[PDB]
Amino acid sequence: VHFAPTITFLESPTSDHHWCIPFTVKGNPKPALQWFYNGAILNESKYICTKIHVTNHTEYHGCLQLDNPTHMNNGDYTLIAKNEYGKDEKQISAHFMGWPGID
Repeated sequence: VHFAPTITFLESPTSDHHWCIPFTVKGNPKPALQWFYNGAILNESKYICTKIHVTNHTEYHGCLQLDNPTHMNNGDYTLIAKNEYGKDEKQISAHFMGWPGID
C-alpha cells in the first residue's frame, strides 16, 4: 500500500565522460556518414556513434560521440560523407586521454 519515505541508499558520486568530434555536412539527399579510424572502417556501436544534433535543410551539424574513451581511442578520424551525386572526405586528429605514466 501507501507508506512514509525511506532513503535506503545514497552514495558518493560516480562519473561519465562524453567526447564529441564536431562536424558540419551538406548534401541533398542527406549524406550517408561513414567514419574511419587510422585507415580502418569505424563500425558504430553503443560506445561510439554519429549523432546529428542540429538540422537546417541541407546543413547538418553533429558529432561522432565517444563515451568514456581512453588513450586507446587517440588517433586520426576520417569522415566520408556520401551522396547519390558525390562524396567528400575530411580527417581530424583526436586525443582523448594521455598515455598511462611510466616510472
